[PDB]
Amino acid sequence: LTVSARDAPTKISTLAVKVHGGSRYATKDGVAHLLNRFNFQNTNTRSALKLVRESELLGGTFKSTLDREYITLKATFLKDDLPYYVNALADVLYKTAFKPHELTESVLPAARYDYAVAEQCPVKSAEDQLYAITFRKGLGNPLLYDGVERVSLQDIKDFADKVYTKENLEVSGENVVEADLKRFVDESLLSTLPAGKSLVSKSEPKFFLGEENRVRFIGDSVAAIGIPVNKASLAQYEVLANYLTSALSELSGLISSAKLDKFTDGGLFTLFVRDQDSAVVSSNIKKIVADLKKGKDLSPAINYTKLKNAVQNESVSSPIELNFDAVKDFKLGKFNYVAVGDVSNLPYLDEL
Amino acid sequence: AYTSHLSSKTGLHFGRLSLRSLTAYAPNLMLWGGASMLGLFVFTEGWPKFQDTLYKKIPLLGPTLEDHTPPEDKPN
Repeated sequence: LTVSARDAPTKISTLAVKVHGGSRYATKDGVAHLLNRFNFQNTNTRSALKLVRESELLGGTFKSTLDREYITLKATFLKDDLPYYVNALADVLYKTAFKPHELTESVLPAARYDYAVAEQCPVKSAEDQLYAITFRKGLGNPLLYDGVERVSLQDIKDFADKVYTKENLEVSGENVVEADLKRFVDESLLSTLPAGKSLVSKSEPKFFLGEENRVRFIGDSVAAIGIPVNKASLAQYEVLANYLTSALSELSGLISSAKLDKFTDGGLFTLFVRDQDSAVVSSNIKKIVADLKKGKDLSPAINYTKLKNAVQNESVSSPIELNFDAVKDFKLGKFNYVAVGDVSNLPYLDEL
Repeated sequence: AYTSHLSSKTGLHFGRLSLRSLTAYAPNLMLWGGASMLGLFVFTEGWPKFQDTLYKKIPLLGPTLEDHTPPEDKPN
């Protein structure tokens, strides 16, 4: 429980609670997605209907998002309704009801919809397959529930009171004064949570290099390469991402997307080329890796990546202050590969 | 300031309707009552009891309904 807020002379505030409860820490896979779709539901005091209706009358919006590390519980409101939304987030963190009748009626159709939507895009399948072949059972659990390993309600309850502990979470927000937020987080039921162990471990999560996965998929074809990066070499790969998907290169017309996912311990630099034809995916990814295996100079992209990382670390509550000035060049070594779609007309890892 | 609750209370209802329904409906419903009474006013003009009682007490449309037949020219 670290309360970290800041002030501004505006009208609309947000209060967020971040727990370390993504699919990095899921016991069975898809449990964190069920908890994330499970979050803003029936409390033991009031309903999921009474909370939504009286908060709409009070003028705010609840949300709960899920990525690989955190579960984010966000609440956006008008500025003079801070203690009600603090008490609402504390209510929903402490005493959710966990009923099977709402597990089957409301949680599982939303999970099935979110899984079908994330399946029908051919680039998210390549991204989580790239995670699953880079990190085996650390960060490489799948993000969404899909009915492979059957998740009960008791597993969700066990994971929920494993992860919803006081040392694990921290509370941030925009446009709230720190004194009233620290006074409302106490005199509450967010302070009376079980003071369990914090779940993050800080040594690097044991990656695997030189591995390939080939996924068969009808539709449009992608080819993705992925480099697990350390904590020291995070700046060079961030400069590489903002250099590759930018107009400084001649490789921006080939690469459809390229991004570095950052964490506490290390990160993963991923690169997707997507097309509807597949000989263009083969020739494009062959040109991309055959030009990246020679040495690229990355110092022209430094000011541009300082801009892009300022504007992307604008509204996040986890700012990593990278230096970006020990960066001079890049030469690709070994890299994981995943090819999704028309898989017989796509090159293998020996061909690249 | 800081509002810690919601200071609001239920209305007067019977499930299907409420008082806010009838309050906003009642001028058009009294107009519908007037239109219904006008409709059967025009539908029962040939009824002789309502004809001689009400439909000649109208000021200027009155003498058009009666027609002045002398009493020594009707069969009954």
